[PDB]
Amino acid sequence: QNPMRDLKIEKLVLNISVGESGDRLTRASKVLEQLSGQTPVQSKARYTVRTFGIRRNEKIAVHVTVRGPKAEEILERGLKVKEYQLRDRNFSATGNFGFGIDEHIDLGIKYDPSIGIFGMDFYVVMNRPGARVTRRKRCKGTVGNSHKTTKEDTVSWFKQKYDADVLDK
Amino acid sequence: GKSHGYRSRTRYMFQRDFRKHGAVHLSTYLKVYKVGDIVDIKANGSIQKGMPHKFYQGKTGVVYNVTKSSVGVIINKMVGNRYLEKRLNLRVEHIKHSKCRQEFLERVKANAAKRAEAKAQGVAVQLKRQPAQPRESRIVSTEGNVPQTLAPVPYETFI
Amino acid sequence: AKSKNHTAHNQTRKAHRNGIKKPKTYKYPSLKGVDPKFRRNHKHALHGTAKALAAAKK
Amino acid sequence: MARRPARCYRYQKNKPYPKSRYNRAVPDSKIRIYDLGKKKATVDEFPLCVHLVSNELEQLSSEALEAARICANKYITKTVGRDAFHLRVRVHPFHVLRINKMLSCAGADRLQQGMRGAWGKPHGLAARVDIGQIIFSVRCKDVNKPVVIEGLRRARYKFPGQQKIILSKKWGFTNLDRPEYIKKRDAGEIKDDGAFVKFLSKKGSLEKNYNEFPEYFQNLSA
Amino acid sequence: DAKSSAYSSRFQTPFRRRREGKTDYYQRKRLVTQHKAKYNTPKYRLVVRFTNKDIICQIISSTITGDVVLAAAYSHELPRYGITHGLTNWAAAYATGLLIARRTLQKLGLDETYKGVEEVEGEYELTEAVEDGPRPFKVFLDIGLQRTTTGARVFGALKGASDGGLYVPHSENRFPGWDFETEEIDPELLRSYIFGGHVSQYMEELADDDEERFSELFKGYLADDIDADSLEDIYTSAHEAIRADPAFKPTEKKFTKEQYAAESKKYRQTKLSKEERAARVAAKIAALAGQQ
RNA sequence: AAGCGAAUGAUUAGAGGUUCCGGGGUCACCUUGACCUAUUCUCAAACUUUAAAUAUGUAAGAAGUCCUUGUUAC
RNA sequence: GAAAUCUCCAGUAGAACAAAAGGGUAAAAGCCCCCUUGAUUUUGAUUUUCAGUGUGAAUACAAACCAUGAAAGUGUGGCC
RNA sequence: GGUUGCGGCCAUAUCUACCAGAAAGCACCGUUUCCCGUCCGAUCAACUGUAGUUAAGCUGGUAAGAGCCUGACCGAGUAGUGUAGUGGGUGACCAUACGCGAAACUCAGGUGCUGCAAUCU
Repeated sequence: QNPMRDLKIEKLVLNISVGESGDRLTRASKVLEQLSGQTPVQSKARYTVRTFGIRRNEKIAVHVTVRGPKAEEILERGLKVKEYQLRDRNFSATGNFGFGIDEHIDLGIKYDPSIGIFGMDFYVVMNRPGARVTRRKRCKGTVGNSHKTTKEDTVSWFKQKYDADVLDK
Repeated sequence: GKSHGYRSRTRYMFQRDFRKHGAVHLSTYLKVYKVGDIVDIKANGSIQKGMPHKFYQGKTGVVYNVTKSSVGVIINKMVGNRYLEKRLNLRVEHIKHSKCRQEFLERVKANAAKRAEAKAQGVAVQLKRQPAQPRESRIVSTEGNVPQTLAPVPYETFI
Repeated sequence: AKSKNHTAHNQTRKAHRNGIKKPKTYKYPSLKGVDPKFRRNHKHALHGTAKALAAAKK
Repeated sequence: MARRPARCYRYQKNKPYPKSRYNRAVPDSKIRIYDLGKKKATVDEFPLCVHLVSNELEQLSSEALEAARICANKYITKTVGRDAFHLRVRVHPFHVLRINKMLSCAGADRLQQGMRGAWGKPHGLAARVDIGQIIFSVRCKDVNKPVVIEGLRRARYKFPGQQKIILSKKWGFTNLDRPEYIKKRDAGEIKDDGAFVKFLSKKGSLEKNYNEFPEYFQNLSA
Repeated sequence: DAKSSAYSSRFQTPFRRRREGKTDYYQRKRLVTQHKAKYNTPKYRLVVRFTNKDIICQIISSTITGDVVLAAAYSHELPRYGITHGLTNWAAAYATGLLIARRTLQKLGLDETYKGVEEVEGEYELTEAVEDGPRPFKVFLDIGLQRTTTGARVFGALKGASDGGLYVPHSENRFPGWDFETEEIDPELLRSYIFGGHVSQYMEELADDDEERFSELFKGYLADDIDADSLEDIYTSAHEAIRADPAFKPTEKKFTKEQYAAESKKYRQTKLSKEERAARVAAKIAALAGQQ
């Protein structure tokens, strides 16, 4: 066929939407750093609601993105939380897919006291070679309709990979 | 109270034409303006530095000064019972070459050509522009063109 | 009490009575407002041209 | 506070003054219903069309529009049935009329400053009409022409100015005359759209035209 | 998705060269504009473009009709002067900047003076005007859309032009080896970059580390069997040659343009005329409505 | 003036298309809560693509055109 | 969860630009970041209000000294 | 004639779907010691044109395609309008005379051209 058109991981984004800020976020920051090997960034709330205890610039969430083999290894190391078995949904109309989990500290690293226990959201970014064409500074362009990723294309890659299956309901 | 600000009643004068918004096409910055050139001021609303007053929109005048990014234009303004010499310091994108001037130039070159040609042969070349003279006589034949008659139409409401 | 506030009636008829005249421009218009760097040199150009002409004119 | 006579607002003396974000406290129109009768009829059911057309340039109050609407509808419905016709009010009262309210009590000169600050408050709505502009349109079958004539010649009494009833040559509310409409509808060029019809365009994507007017292309292959 | 007619009707397309993304028109305004008291003097631009596997340098002056080129140096022309591989590295970008710089100086007849730097120690030295002589030719670096960064190839071509006797305005904030703890550019480090010093040590490091990468990459160096310590010699052999004959000898240009036009013509698609378009719609209507 | 099957604001009517951000009737069940698509009627001083008539600026030369070389610290 | 954070797609601007409205703006005049103080000096010229007076505001410069940028340039307060 | 770098006019160039592309280039693409930047070499910076690919970008073709452009003795001399009348009409407004003259609509065609330089079976 064509080795270039082959579908591949682009990045995995790993966010925790927290109500508050403080030592909880310090611990939640340094659980992500030890998870992915790189520090996350604290995304800030752009609006106040008085119902979530959120102010602007409060840094009420931490998310990190990982790409490459480290992203590769972390992906299956989260899907085995639910055993490489997923939903017909969670697959976007673009191909990007994601799931959610609730623990990492004693999952794949050595536990220590004063770490906290946090839930968090996986999200997989999934595209094909030629993704600089939409991101390069000069001659920035758009991927073609034949090159666009879609739901039924990532699920097939999800079948050929991880020996996984969909729709466990 | 009544407002007579610098940009009153310019809601449309300082528009940008439909699908002509955004950056100014660069040839205006590459035009060359010499003192004495006759230019006309179509204000461009995209850039607001060195803007002409709304009176000078569509006004034509000679260029008296040429500056780093601007030109000095002399416009004549009717102030009561007489005209005044107004001197404007306008950015180069608010002005453009009047093409009325160059049309006169091309005729001037033509007249010199017609004179130099008239030197050898063809005296009385009539350099003067004649007004549109009434058409001279002619013969209108009727082949394939027998005049078809025409009568006023009856009135129908049509609606 | 109240009266007319503003009126342009007869203003144009008045303006033309003594005519509307152009400012009757001149050869060599005034060099005021033109760039000081340009004028600072135009002097020296005229100074040289006069000295050259006088040298030619003996 | 009572309504002023319509003679005071008959003529188009002012520029259009609609409800807008300048004009927030306008009263609602008295006419709310513009289509009456069997308004879901296909266009083939009602070939005849008769119009009530203004011959003057004036303003028709919303109350006049409502009152004539009631009059025409009641007469036609009683004579030929509710579903034998489709009556459409073509004109909409967007022009806001303004009123300067004068106190009519003794000693009013003390409480009211006459013409100072006389910008009238919004009073009602009117429709600006021009010469030759259609006021009402009625589509029905050729049968009930006299009945709708009387219904339309009974709505006129409720309209200021002089209006005329003219039967139209166009098929229903379409823009095209009877014979060439029949030309198209015979050649499958016409599709019903509830109260009006869609016409086949000689322009556009051939697949969409084919999907939407299959009968035309079938008749072309026969 | 399936944009409304209204949107595509009110759509103002940008300039064509912004639609394709190649030209930044916000900067080009303030590059090609001229002090209006300099009526017709061209404002020459040093356009340096870094495509994959080639470098483009060209002195460009803007006219009403468009842009005219004085002399263009590319990096597929260095092989004439000794540099064979690495036609994109920092040192090669310096080489092609020197190439265009000397090319213009010999084009405009200023080559006899404005030798730039004879010995090249890689220091920040502008071309000072020679007294009682024509001023140095002044060109402005139009990088394009390339991001400015400390120690980049696009500023390598700047330093090559500055060393070529051509007066490019610049400072050391972008030259490799710039210090943040002081206002002192590192002379040795930048001289290394002129002569492949950032490449030679990498070559040697991979030589003494492994062999697969030293073979998969750098095989061109291994194909002609040259050392990383020999990079300075071949680069100096380039620099001296460019100073000698920058006259821009073109290629042989075989298979002349008549054949070039004919060959490309036979393979490029043609736009169907009106009648055959009507034929392909009158047939299409019968095929898509043929009892379908 | 024209125009809203063009933007913004309004507006009348019918037609065709649903997510677990509610079927209100059998857990995905024929099942009325929408918006979108295509039409349709009527509009706008503080809406507009387009756009008059009238009124309006300049030019129609000897203080100009062309050829040659002279000054400048620009 | 309608609405907390993230990702992708469509997005001619339907946002933001301190505050009224109107105009202007898309590798920006918007958002985020780095560096600063030109929101400086000497006066003059000019446009608007106009008596072609003032005040106010603004425009282009010159001579300086600076800022910033890699530079072109931009900057004599706030996009107008 | 194709391509690239810089462009001019800035949709006849845009948009949507499909398809094609011989060589050359472009691009995607390959790797993190140094320059450099981010949370992430994705962007950006550096390095080799080396493993390849036209999949995509890009170029060109197709669409009774939308859009855009031009034209029409197409609407329509229509609406509107300047001037005039001791013209009409209670008026609102209308017609006439001398002039100017649309817009939507209908239809037809078209769907980038070009400048500099370099390069290409």
